[PDB]
Amino acid sequence: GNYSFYAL
Amino acid sequence: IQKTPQIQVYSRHPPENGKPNILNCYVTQFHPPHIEIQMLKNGKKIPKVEMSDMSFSKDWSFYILAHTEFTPTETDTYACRVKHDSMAEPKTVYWDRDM
Amino acid sequence: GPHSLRYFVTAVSRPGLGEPRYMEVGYVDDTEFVRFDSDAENPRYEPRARWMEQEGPEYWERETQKAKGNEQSFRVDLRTLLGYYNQSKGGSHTIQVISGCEVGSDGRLLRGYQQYAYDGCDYIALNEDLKTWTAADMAALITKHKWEQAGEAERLRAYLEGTCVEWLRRYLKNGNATLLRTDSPKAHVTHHSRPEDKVTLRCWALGFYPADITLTWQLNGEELIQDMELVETRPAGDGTFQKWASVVVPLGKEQYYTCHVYHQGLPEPLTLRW
Ligand SMILES: *[C@@H]1O[C@H](CO[C@@H]2O[C@@H](C)[C@@H](O)[C@@H](O)[C@@H]2O)[C@@H](O)[C@H](O)[C@H]1NC(C)=O
Ligand SMILES: *[C@@H]1O[C@H](CO)[C@@H](O)[C@H](O)[C@H]1NC(C)=O
Repeated sequence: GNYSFYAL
Repeated sequence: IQKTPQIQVYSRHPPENGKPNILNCYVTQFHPPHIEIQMLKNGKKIPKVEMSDMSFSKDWSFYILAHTEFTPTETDTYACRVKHDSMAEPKTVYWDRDM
Repeated sequence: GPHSLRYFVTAVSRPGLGEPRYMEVGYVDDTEFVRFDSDAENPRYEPRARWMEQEGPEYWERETQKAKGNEQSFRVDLRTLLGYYNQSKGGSHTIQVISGCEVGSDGRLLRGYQQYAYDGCDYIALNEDLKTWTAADMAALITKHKWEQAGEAERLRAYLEGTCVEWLRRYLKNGNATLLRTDSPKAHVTHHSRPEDKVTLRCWALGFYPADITLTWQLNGEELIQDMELVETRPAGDGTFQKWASVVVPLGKEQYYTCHVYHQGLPEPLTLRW
């Protein structure tokens, strides 16, 4: 399962 | 980071006329990512080609595989035609069965 | 041996042509196993390896929702980066991320990583300690500062040390027949004439898994790594890999050159000649 990314 | 694709065409098994096999076109080391890749049998687009194995290297260049089942004959030709912004015109690379 | 779980994520803007293209591709070791592509007609997370049939419908729904959430974050990122770099809205730009973890043969964490690029250049990367980031330019420094104040490294470290490792262990368990196998290389040598009294000898290794392999050419017991041409190891359409390495030698002396193949599926390395 991938990470849940947050905005840069 | 405008990097022109390297285009490699090869079969899974050593070719034997009349024996089913897999033909690959691995398109690598390219940037930007937009690209068009077609596999051709006697100059005609092969239907149902699978795209797989997309990745990037440590320098961020892109890699992707096109592949299809095929049964070679002595005189059918196979090629991979690629369009990318690094090239003015599409580049067509033929399968060299004797490499 | 050790094993890895890696996701390759790409977002590409296309001004005048709608929303960016967004893709995720997952690998366990050298095997593609999941994918998401926003340009599909009804985009969903999809299996790419047979053994992923062992995940039930809830997995596919949850990972699809995650991908859609990720897609939105990268859409916003593309806009934000135009601001950080003072770039116009008319050009196409690319964000790339590699994210994942590696475990040892015993299933314990060896390393985690997450690194970003913008237009093919390093942007920001998690340090090996999983506690801080390193930024390649002043735009990435803004990101670093935001992520520091928001507690992002703690969240990411929890994923890398926990979730990522647990999923990798499960995938290795479910996909054991595929992922823990060894397919031995089969090798051969081809020969090609040249101008001048020289010949090209090309050593091929076919049908192997995993992808790691070493091909060398020797003369008089010495390896010729300098004189060699080779291609990067490449997938062959059925979950196996191939590679070749060549050397140019004098016509009539082909017999003195040997190709050597080392691989996990070769108890003793192969030695072959033309
Ligand atoms: C692989 O492991 C098998 C037992 O594990 C189970 O069946 C596999 C296919 C997964 O569904 C897993 O989650 C289950 O716990 C062994 O029976 C089998 O012999 C192993 N195969 C090989 C090639 O070693
Ligand atoms: C952003 O770019 C424009 C030129 O395209 C310029 O007028 C503006 O001052 C730039 N801003 C900075 C901070 O360099």
